[PDB]
Amino acid sequence: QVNGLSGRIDFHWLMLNPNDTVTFSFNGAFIAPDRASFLRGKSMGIQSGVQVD
Amino acid sequence: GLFGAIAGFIENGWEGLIDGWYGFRHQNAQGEGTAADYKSTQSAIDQITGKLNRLIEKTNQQFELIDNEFNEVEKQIGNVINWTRDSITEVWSYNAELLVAMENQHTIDLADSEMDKLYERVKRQLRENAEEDGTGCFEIFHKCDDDCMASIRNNTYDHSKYREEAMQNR
Ligand SMILES: *[C@@H]1O[C@H](CO)[C@@H](O)[C@H](O)[C@H]1NC(C)=O
Repeated sequence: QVNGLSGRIDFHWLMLNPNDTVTFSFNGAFIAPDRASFLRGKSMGIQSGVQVD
Repeated sequence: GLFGAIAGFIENGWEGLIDGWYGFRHQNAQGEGTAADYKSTQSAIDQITGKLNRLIEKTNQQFELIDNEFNEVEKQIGNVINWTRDSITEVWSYNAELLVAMENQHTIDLADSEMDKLYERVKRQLRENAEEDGTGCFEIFHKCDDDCMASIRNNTYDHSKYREEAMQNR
């Protein structure tokens, strides 16, 4: 049990090229998406345990 | 050093000198007087600050994150990453230590060099009007006062005027 549940939901991802088509076929047990995401530009990403300034 | 002027035949330096780096110290009839030489000082200084300018600046090249501190990565790729980073870190440590060691060697030998260049400048101003001490002094033979000395330290010294006396006093 994890948070009192024994189920799991695991996530997969792929980058669809512009002017491409993704196609799902499914029989069940599928956690469907509602919104594709797009990247805005450039950024940095860090891991820390101190405050911003 | 390589030139044997600083810590060579010049026994030591002058803690009292705070005007520049290298200088003159004379003891004539009108008492002792000492003051610094600006051209050599500004030469050595401009060179050492040239080294600093070449060193003190940073690359624009940006590195991303390839691992994770909170949630460790897969074991094999993590050991390859740590192996690569350790090898690079080793390389940069070697490059740094070698760089600093050689920049210090060269710096020291360069100040030594500028000293030898000043001594050999004056030695050629006083063509036959002086004799080589051996401890970086110039035994003049004619009666050089506190104004003829200031004509040395401006290189305005004419050796032909005072040649007769110093020659005869050989
Ligand atoms: C992608 O391009 C091809 C040919 O260039 C076209 O047949 C297809 O319909 C395009 N896809 C979209 C989503 O417009």
